[PDB]
Amino acid sequence: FSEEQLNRYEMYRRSAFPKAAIKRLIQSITGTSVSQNVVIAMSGISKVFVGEVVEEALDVCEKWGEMPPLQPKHMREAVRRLKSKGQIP
Amino acid sequence: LFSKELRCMMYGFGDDQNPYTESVDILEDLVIEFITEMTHKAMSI
Repeated sequence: FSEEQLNRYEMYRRSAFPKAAIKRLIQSITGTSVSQNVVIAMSGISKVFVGEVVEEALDVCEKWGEMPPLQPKHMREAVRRLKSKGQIP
Repeated sequence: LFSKELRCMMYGFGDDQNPYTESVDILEDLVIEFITEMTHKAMSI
């Protein structure tokens, strides 16, 4: 395999949102504080969301005859399709 | 809030090794909109 496949996987494997921001974002909405578990669970679900948007945009960019990096027009178009398929809120 | 983690995350999912900044931020806003929605919906259930 290539250095890139390897490095693309590493990134995938450990990419993750900082707990601090996830927690301040959530608590600043419930007023009450929140648990360790809630923050980790919320991070796992958000990573999957991110995953579905990038994977869907990559598809749009591929079908519009373009090449990565993903452009803004790809993200928003992807978001519209995901909503139609009703797979993202 | 989370631009670097989001950049490695987008790369780990198939985007160019070095994504565009305007894209990283749109994504951020969407993640934020997303967490806010789950939260509010979890508060109910």
